[PDB]
Amino acid sequence: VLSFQLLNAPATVCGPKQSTDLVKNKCVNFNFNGLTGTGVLTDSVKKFQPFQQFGRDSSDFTDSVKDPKTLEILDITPCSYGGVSVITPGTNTSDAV
Amino acid sequence: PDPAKPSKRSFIEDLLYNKVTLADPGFMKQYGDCLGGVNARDLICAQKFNGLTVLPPLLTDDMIAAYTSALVSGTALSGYTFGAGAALQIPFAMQM
Ligand SMILES: *[C@@H]1O[C@H](CO)[C@@H](O[C@@H]2O[C@H](CO)[C@@H](O[C@@H]3O[C@H](CO)[C@@H](O)[C@H](O)[C@@H]3O)[C@H](O)[C@H]2NC(C)=O)[C@H](O)[C@H]1NC(C)=O
Ligand SMILES: *[C@@H]1O[C@H](CO)[C@@H](O)[C@H](O)[C@H]1NC(C)=O
Repeated sequence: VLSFQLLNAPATVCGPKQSTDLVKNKCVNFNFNGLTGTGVLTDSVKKFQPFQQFGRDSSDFTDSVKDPKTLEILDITPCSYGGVSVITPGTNTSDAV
Repeated sequence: PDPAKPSKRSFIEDLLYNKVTLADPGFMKQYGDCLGGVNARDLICAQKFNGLTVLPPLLTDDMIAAYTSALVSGTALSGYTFGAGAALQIPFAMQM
């Protein structure tokens, strides 16, 4: 019988997967110790305590994470942040917006 | 309004505006002012992270005060005749 816990404490046993370095200033799909997500990652200055692997929020939305290879905190921000509005003069009128 | 400073508001209106506060004015918050830069996780940036946005009103504060300035000035020059048509000049002592 095998028993294990997931995503509560730093991990010691992981699957057979290889890393593909770090990409910056792009909203991409990352996977940190089995944590799929999407967003931009540029740099982080947040200070936290040890025995931590994820950054939570009041809305349970991830925003920071610790890189297990470089031992430094990162930041997560959604690829879309602002609002966009489009003004049109009507279909018959024209097509420029 | 006092012509000494172009505030476009009267003395009482400034006190009224300063007495009551607002949640978040401006609606001009960019990266660096949200978690893309550095914050203490302000409520406004959390709202925008979930598709919640607040739109500014069509009329600005300065434009609204212009209507009040026109209304008050019109009373001192015509009373209430301008409301039913064109303005009619009259001394204030006789108007009162
Ligand atoms: C695997 O994880 C280990 C920790 O378990 C990491 O060890 C670190 O390896 C890097 C390789 O770049 C070392 O950085 C190097 O250090 C000196 C700085 O003078 C220099 O040789 C290079 O410029 C480079 O920066 C780092 O010191 C080392 N940490 C230690 C020894 O405590 C490692 O990141 C991971 N292995 C990889 C990515 O191959
Ligand atoms: C658009 O233009 C056509 C041109 O004849 C007109 O008949 C039609 O009613 C217009 N459509 C709308 C939705 O106003």
